Amino acid sequence: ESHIILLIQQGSDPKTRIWSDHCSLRSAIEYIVGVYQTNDVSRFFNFFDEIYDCVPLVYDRHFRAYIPHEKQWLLHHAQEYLTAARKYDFSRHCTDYGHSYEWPYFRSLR
Amino acid sequence: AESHIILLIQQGSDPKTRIWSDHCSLRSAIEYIVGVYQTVSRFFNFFDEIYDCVPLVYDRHFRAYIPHEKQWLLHHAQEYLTKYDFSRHCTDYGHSYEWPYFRSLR
Repeated sequence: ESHIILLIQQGSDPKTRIWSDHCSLRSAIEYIVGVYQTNDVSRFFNFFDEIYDCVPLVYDRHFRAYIPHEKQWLLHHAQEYLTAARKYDFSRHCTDYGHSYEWPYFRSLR
Repeated sequence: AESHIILLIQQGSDPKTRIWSDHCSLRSAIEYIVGVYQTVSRFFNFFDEIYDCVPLVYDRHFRAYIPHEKQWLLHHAQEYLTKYDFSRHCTDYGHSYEWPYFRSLR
């Protein structure tokens, strides 16, 4: 029952907003990396830092609520993900579910 | 203040139509979702055509967002009343730096 939502805003204009939901932290990291690869590591963190706003929300099983984190929180996890391995399109793999009907919170209400 | 509401919106079946709005009060979220409709029995059909809408309501103590079903925003929009540009007034802030949670840890 892991669920992570990324509130992404590409530029200073809120018109560029898009959100992604994933079933695990690895899926969230693989998503944002796959977004950068729609066109190096250090150049990737250049791309990540250029994102105007990106606040992750992680779901808590017991409290049944989403914990907000800073943009730096996803930086640290993405950093250690890339160590163990050895126009941008933000809709690429931007969801592991078809509808919020499938999210862990809404399934528990049945 | 410490009141924040996030609307996770997906217009069509394709997740490319995803957009999220954040507001400082429940009234602002309702006024926003009404403002996008006008860009009144047809308002029900507009809101029902939205493929997915998850309101996230912030709790000041627990410092977490409470997920709600789409009907929770519909019912509050109904009380307020007694193609579409979902970017119109879609934020009461300029950055999440101004949100109540991120102001709380200062």
